[PDB]
Amino acid sequence: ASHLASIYGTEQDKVNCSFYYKIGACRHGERCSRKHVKPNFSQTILCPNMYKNPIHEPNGKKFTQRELAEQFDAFYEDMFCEFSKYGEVEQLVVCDNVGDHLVGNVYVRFKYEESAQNAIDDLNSRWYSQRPVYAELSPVTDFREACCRQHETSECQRGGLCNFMHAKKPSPQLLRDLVLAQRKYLALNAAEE
Amino acid sequence: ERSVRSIEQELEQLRDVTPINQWKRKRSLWDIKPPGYELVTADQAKMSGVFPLPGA
RNA sequence: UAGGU
Ligand SMILES: [Zn+2]
Ligand SMILES: [Zn+2]
Repeated sequence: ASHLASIYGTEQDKVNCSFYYKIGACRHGERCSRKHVKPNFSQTILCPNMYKNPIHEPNGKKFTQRELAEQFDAFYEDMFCEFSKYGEVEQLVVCDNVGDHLVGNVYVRFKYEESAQNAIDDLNSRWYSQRPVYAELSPVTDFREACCRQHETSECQRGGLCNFMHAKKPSPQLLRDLVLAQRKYLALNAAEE
Repeated sequence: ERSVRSIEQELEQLRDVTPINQWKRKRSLWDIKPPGYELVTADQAKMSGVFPLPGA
């Protein structure tokens, strides 16, 4: 009785699409019967189909577990470094799903909303791996509410077609080196004043 | 002011770390265009329909 | 138009 109950953003909210509100991507896309409110201000950006997992191509299964780990680290490093030039990157999430709406999705949460807007304004005129990058503001805020639970512990029985994020995590060595590298870069852009 | 105090404090503990803007990136796939698209901008390529998202 | 409040 401490507060009023609500249903906004939930699967009981039959007007707004719960999946687009939490995951930033819906299998129905622009033809969805439920509302996809696209934010004008956000800290998180979306680059759909940015990560092409080699295992989903010809000769994909020609790689060792070490080679696949070094390859994804190269991609996560290539993503984090380039996005850092727009602002402080709080979190970088890469989706390993196979559904059309989530395959290779790269979400980037910046610290300031202006850094996110400057990113999509510049990215939408750039290229990555011989493909033009699509960039837009995403309503995703808490990635815990968008990730699949049964994929964290063991594997999800829905597989790559899960409508929740199957985030591919990079090596902890690379993630730690990236956070320390960004703090130094941000500290160095502070001694100027 | 403790701002310049904490800044030089953070910098000194991160002496053996490279800033992110310096990091040598071998095989960076950014700004790489497919053959023949040197004069096509990313906006013109998306509107051409040759590069659709998997949803479409 | 769902499995996730
Ligand atoms: Zn939807
Ligand atoms: Zn799942």
